[PDB]
Parts: sequence; structure tokens; C-alpha cells
Amino acid sequence: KGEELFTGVVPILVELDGDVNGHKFSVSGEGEGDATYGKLTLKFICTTGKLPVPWPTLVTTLVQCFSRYPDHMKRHDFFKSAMPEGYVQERTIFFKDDGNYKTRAEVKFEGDTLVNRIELKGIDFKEDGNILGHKLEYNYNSHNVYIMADKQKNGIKVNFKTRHNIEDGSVQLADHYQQNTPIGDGPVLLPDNHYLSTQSALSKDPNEKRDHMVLLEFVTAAGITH
Repeated sequence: KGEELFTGVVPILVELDGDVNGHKFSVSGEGEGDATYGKLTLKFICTTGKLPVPWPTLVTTLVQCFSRYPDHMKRHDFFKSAMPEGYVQERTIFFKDDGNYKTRAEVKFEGDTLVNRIELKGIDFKEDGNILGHKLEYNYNSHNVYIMADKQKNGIKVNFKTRHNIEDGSVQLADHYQQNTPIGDGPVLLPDNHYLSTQSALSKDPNEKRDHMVLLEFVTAAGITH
């Protein structure tokens, strides 16, 4: 089934076009995922010049099919069940005391490659805020991503809050409301309530002159213990 497309290392391509407060930008990413280990590594380039928002604000937007679901809970993996035809992933991301991003993405195979194509619009960012002020540290926290079935849409609803460290030691929150729906017309696995536990490290390629982000990320599904 879909899960079987993820037993090995799979190439990943990400393409994003964005507008935040009228600042236009594009990002292209390349790397690889190994869902067997819940692992991905990606390098993202801002192909339009300087990225006009902090890189950490784009991490969640820029392939949850690479999560590792433990044996006991493999039936809860909607993301892989929708493959290869894929899924639409939509979000609104509300930065507390600040603006919001609205995103629409299609995640699917194109040949051997797992592709994430995204459009992002951001509005209502404050000139005195942390986002347009570039006050976010270049680091990334560990989160819980809550997933539930959305039987009316034959998909899932996802909700979580990310924590973005600010230079002064405050923490800027981003509330994510997400939904995913299959692209194909065939049945999917709909899960029961569960979560993904995430960890990410951000780095740079010291040789790269372009504005960019290297992401190493590990994600494991989990649920209330029994």
C-alpha cells in the first residue's frame, strides 16, 4: 500500500511561492527522507534573494509522510496511505500578537520523488513585531502535533503550537490549524486521535552564499499509553 513506498530513502523536492505583507519570495528545497527512521534532511534556498521572514517561520510549511509510526500504530498513518496520489495540506498559522500565514500545498510522488508544492500568503504582520523584525533565533523546538480524523472530508484535522525562541528570551508562539485531504479517489486510512513528537535542528552550509536553511528533523508518532 502507500506505506511500502517509504521503506527506503526517498528523494524530496519542495517548491514554495510566498507573499508576506507584499514581500514576494520563492524557496526551493532538496533532500531525502527515510521514514523507517522518521528522518529527513533538507536544504532550502531562497531563490529570489534575501528571505523576507525568518527561516524558522517556514519550517512547518516546507512532508509528514516521513514520520515514523511504530508497529503498533501503523494503521493511524493517513499520510502514507494517501500515497502515491498524495494529499492536499492546508493551514492557517496564527503568530500570537502578530500576523498569519495561509498555506495550500500538494504532497505527492512525481516519479520517484516526493514533492511538496506550496503557496503561502501572510498578512497582518506588525512592523514592530518579531517576524518582520527578524528577532527569532535560528533554532527550533520540539513539538507535539495532534491528529484526528475528519470523516466528513475523508481526511485528517491537525492542530499544534510551535515555540520560536526570541533573542531576548521570550517565546513567540504560532498556532497551526491544519487539514489534509486525499488527492486520489480511493480509500485512505483514517486514524484515531494521536500525535507526532517532533525534533528539528537548523544549520547552514558554510560554503553557501545564498540565503538558505539546512533542516534535520526526526518525527515519531505516539498515543496515550495503554
